[PDB]
Amino acid sequence: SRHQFDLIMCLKQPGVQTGLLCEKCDGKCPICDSYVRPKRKVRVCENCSFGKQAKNCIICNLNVGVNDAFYCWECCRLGKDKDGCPRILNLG
Amino acid sequence: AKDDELYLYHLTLKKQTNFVHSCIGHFVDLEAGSKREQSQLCVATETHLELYDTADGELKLIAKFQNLFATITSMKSLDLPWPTFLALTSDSGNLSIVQIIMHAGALRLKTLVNQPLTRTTLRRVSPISYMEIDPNGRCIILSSVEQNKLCFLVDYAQKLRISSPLEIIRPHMVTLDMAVVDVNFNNPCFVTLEIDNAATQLSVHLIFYVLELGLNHIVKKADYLVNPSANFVLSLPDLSRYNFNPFVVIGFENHILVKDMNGFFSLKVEIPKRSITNSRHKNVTIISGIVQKLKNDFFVLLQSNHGDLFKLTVSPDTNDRNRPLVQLSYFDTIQNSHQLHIFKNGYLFALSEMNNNFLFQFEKLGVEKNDFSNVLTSKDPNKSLVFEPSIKLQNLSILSQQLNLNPSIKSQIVSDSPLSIATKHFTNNKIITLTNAVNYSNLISTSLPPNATKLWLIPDPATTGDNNTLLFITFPKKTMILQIDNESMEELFKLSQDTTIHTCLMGSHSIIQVCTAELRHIVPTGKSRYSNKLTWVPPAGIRIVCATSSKTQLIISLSNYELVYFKIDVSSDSLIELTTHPELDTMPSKVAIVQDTQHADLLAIADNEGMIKIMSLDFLTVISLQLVSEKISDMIMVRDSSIGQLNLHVGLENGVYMKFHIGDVDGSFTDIKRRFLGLKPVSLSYLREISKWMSCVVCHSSSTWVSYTWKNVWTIRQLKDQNMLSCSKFVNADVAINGVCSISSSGRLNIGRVSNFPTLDNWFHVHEMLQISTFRPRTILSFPNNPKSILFIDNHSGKKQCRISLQIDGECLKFGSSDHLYKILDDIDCVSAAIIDFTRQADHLIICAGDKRLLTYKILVNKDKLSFDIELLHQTEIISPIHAMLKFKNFLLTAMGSTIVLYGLGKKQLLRRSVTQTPVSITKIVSMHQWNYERLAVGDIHESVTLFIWDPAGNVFIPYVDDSVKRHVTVLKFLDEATVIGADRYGNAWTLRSPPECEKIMSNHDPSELSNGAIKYPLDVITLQQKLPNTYDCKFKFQLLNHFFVNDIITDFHILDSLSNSDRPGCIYMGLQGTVGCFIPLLSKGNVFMMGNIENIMAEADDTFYLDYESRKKNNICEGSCSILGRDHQEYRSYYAPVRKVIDGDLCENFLRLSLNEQEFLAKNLKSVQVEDIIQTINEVRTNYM
Amino acid sequence: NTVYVGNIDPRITKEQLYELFIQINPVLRIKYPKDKVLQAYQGYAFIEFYNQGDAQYAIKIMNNTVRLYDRLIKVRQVPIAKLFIKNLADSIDSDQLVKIFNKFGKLIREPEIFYLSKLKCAYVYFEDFEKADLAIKSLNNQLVANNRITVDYAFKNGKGNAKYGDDVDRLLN
Amino acid sequence: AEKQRQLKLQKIYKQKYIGLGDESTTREQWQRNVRNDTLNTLQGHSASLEYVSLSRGDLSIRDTRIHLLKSMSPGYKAYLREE
Amino acid sequence: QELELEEEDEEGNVMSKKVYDELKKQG
RNA sequence: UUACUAAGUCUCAUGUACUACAU
RNA sequence: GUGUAGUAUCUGUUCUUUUCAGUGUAACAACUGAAAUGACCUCGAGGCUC
Repeated sequence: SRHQFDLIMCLKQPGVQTGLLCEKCDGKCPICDSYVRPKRKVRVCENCSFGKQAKNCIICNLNVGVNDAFYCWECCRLGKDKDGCPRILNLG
Repeated sequence: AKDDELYLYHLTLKKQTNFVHSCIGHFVDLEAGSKREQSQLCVATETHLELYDTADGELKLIAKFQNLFATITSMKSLDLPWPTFLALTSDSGNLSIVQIIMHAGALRLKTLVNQPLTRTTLRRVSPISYMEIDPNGRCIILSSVEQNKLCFLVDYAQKLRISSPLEIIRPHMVTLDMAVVDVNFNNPCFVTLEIDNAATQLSVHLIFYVLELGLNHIVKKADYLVNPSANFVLSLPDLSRYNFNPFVVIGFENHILVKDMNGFFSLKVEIPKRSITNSRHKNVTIISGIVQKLKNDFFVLLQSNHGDLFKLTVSPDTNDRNRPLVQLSYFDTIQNSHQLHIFKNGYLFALSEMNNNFLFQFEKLGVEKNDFSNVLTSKDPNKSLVFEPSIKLQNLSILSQQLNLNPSIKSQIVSDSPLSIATKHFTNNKIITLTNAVNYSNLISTSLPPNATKLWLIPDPATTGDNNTLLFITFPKKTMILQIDNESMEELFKLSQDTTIHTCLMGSHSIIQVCTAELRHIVPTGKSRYSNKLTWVPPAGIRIVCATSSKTQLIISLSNYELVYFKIDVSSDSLIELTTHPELDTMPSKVAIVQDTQHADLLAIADNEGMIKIMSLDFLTVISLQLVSEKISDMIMVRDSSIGQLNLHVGLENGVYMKFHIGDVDGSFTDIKRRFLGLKPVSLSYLREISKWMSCVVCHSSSTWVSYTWKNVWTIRQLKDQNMLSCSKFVNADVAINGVCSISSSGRLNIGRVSNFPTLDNWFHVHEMLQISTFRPRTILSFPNNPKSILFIDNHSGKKQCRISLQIDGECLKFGSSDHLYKILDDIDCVSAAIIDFTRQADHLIICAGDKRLLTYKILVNKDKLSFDIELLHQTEIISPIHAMLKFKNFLLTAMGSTIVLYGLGKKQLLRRSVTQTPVSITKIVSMHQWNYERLAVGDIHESVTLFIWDPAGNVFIPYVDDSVKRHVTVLKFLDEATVIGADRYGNAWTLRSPPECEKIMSNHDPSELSNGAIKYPLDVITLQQKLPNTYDCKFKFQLLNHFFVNDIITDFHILDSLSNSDRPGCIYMGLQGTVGCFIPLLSKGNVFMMGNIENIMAEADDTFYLDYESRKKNNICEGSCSILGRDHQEYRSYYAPVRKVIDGDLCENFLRLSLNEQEFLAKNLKSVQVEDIIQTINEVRTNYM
Repeated sequence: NTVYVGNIDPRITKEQLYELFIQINPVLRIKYPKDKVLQAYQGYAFIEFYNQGDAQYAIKIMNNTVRLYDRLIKVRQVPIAKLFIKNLADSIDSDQLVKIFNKFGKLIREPEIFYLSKLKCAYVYFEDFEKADLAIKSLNNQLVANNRITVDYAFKNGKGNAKYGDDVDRLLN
Repeated sequence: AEKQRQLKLQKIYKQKYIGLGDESTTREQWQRNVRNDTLNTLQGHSASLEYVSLSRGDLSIRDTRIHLLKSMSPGYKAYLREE
Repeated sequence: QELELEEEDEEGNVMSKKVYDELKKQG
């Protein structure tokens, strides 16, 4: 993540699925963790969804998220939107 | 201090014509309640997109879709087990599957799912540029030129569903020519040619892939190494009758192969060759293969680089065994075509990457497989067949052609006022003048006696239900009357001794003629006779100022005091007058009323003071006032049929034209729409056309302006004819639609037909068996002294050869007394050419041969023997190729590779007058341009523009400014002294400006002191010289002024002081891939403030729709909905370098097509004016600025 | 190009110098030092003009002209053969050395008499490596004033190398 | 830890986007990336592809495209030499 | 650490500036 | 008229802030 | 107004095996290995010295 360093990402070709984030993490752009003017919903590779792990918050990787994560307009222009599958594999 | 900050308004007038992609699906069902037919095609060029249908055997524009603002790098239709909607891949990596839908009253393109892939740019890793879809539509596959390949498994449901991508990644294998093999539902299988990126030797190896629906991944199957010479792959559908084992056709250069999946069968069949094999002869190749199967007969069509179209069928070879054979033959060929399709109908659509897309229906279908003579077999793989091409065109029959200029190399701007663009045709080699003016035919004109004024046309009441129609002319002293019938135009009571202010038909079979001194009420009697039932005269006598009328209704205004109101009695023919005084309180200028209906409310009255009033027809009342400029020259009131809006078209003296929305009930004057056209008091007239029926008003001035209103839009326009004195709609039994009778300003009657109208989509008309010219055009030239005389220079593909074809005025010229209209130059090839006049009375032509020789010529115009006579003068050897040259004062200003030579005129050969050695940075000079002989801007291949100044008595050009960054400049011009236009090889359109620190120095100093002598530079400049000698060597730098990205490659810029008399001088450019667009400097500020706000709206508008659609889902449409593609505007248009001051109007134009709900949804983000005034400002640019 | 200026009051500042000399010619640069031991101005500056024409002009017109803080302003414009000779006689005067070596070559400077070990030695500066070779050839190991003197190149290790003839030839040129 | 992550992201970005100069990259390795991307864009834009087609004067445009594709591999020079 | 001044015989298109000035002093 | 550059490492002391942790 | 552990930053101070070779460095630095003893000459420098 932008702040916590040891957090590792996925970075695969995103699928049709949309990543979920919990109400606790709601509002953060999964890359920069910004609250401003979100744009496009996150898309994750199928390898990050499958079973129960699909329900996890793509940000904090623990809680079960209801909400969809959106990229901000700064990351959508920086292109990090399309970089790959954001997810946090290690808890940190 | 005034901020320079040039604000340019980009418009695409004509949209990119080189069609790179096509798809065969059936998208929309239109005009038919229930119909399903596979015959239709959608074709895409990068940004621009079009949808054509045939169904008639003749191709048809359906709708030109909104600009996508991206680079479409592949497009393929998909058919799933339904309306067939096309899968579209572009930059941003997004796989965007779009369905063409009918929304509101037009066809709009809706997006279903866009899947993010790679990043936003044109990349090698980007899984685009190679795309194909399973012929059964089960899965779509994208790949990359190098790195990786992704294949989605497409599924349909109540909502479309794209399965997760299936990845295969081969690091060093560069992919080329994706070709997918059809299947029986067994398993999807695609085929590629992988060339290794990192290797010691060149190795091109085909590879097969079978995607396994069971295991859900792509599987490498057979890797077959073939010679490095490989070109392409095509898919052989089955071979089910002969002996899952797919077979592919690998086009090599000089021969063809076909290969098995299991490698059992590899068949080599040598591709035949032409008889002539003119000059340079490549091993050739086949560019495009295609497959077709019917009635157990499947043949494929593969075309060579020469355009030779071939077929293959498979034979079992019953003697040996049942095994495939491969049989080539010969067809009608064609010009080189990028891609080929075939309808379920026998129509074969040939999409040419060269110039024009054209459709066929094949009948002969080609030679039978039985003939051993002309057909080659797989029996003996080593063999050769020579064949002479056939221009007789037996096999294929052209049905429809699509006029397009894909490779527009150069152009000149002819007839500056009607923006006419003179440019060659690449293949056909015909002169193409594409014009902004309305296309106007002229037929059977007749010379009228001199000194004519106005014109009218009224149906002849004498013959009811007959073609006879009375045409009325006017002279100041006399009035002429004429009779009209089909092919019969004849001449004939009434009043011939006085001018006719007005004349019109009343009710049925009655006429009234209003003249200055008195009126006439005329009725038909018999055939050639007419009788006045009543005549009107002022009580004490007066000169009538003006007259207007309706169908059953009439108004005349005398000198000053009162106005006169007439009606006709129903059930009979009579005239009545009211007893009342409409004093009007002033002298009435001119009167206007709707003549379209029998009863027209709200008379429009004008005053000599320059004000306009409305008259309610309770009864009369003045509800509105207009104080406008100069006295009204003429005015007309017209209510259109479609929307029912009543528009008051008010022409003014000095050439200002105006238009007004008129409320029916209130009669208020709102929605002022003005214009300035020519210098002359304008005239107006009313006509009715189609293109749904339609009505326009012709405007007579120094130019001729048809003002017509399309749906929710209107554009005033110049007409192709120079001038028209008076104009009125005409009809003849000889087929007449849009037909018109008019008169030129010379006082000569003429008949004409208007054809094409400059809509938002077209904005032009293009004035131009199989036809291919061996000569491919090179450049285009025009004489400085003659305002427009355009000389063309072409080349030969073959032994080096040239031709020169000069045209002035209507059509070309003869050469001497010879029949030929062109000149042939043997052994002369032209790398670059320019015409020069060394003396004012002599005209020379300049060729630069690839032999590195400078050739001088002399042009002659025979003048009433008129012909062009070219004469070879001198011969001069040149060190460089001379990529760029131009006219300096009295001299030729040419650029060597390194250095700039200025040649004078010597005899027996031309001399070097001066030479200027370039700064070390400049390797070559692509193009260069001058400012008033004092200054130059010199371009490079690698580096950017550098400006020079000519110093007399120093006999040298001194560079005074560098450029900031490296830019590859194809074409370059001057707007001004201090600023420069330039384009890029890569598509950037930029404009640079010298800094004021430099402008002060050069304005305050003489050039002679720059090279040597005392010029005092601020401390910073010198410190930049010793600190950074490489960049600041030229001691100044261009601050970026305007930057823009047009995905085309700009061939020609031209700076026009006015576009169709418009005040703001524009710069118009033609691109190579073909396009013409403009940059309009915006006066004031709030122009660019409102434009900037509208562009900002439309930029994220797709995101605004997505956030609204998101919120409504929170309380209870993808992200790229409104843009249809993932590319942001600022991102796409920024691209190479960020747009600086240029606001892109091509975006704001898309706001016009959106539905009222969407538009009003977007404009709420502004505290500023309403959607209606938005559309006003948007449509203001094409009207007023050009 | 560059001119030295001196006898400047530390109260004279940079803008004051600039405004002063722009009256004379255009000033390309001004280096006006600022002491890191007194935190002020050390009272002399350097003004680099755009050429030695304006430089020399300002030297002529400016020198002994402007009076700043009652103090006058001053303006001023801003490799040879060496032979060591040992065992000289005490009766050998430097001028006598000059006379002895003039016949062989022109002297760029005067000889330098010094005592080693008691041992009278001298350095003789010739304008030419070849004339130095002449004084060496004739005067090496010779008896003057009834004393044997040794003439060779002085150390820098000693002069007379191969690059030394090459570059000394050029400095002669 | 942070730099150590930058190493892994160096491996991933290098894998996706192919050539990315890390610290020490040979001029042969990097210039190859230059040539590959330049040719990539010349053939990638139908625009510049149409342009190079005419300026080169080839009989067909796909000859220029597949030429650039072939020109991406180093051995293609010797391949032309062997024709 | 090539200019051509066009002599009168029309062979001086190879002739240098300074050379043709010398033939001005000679003429 | 002086044409503009000095501290570093170690050692053993002084100057001053700070971070977890406990009453 | 305290104690436990620990950190950073000044400043003072001072120059570590004379050399060679390797690593290392942008060059340094730093690190890694070994070790001359004796005689003579001129003004710490120097030796086709033995």
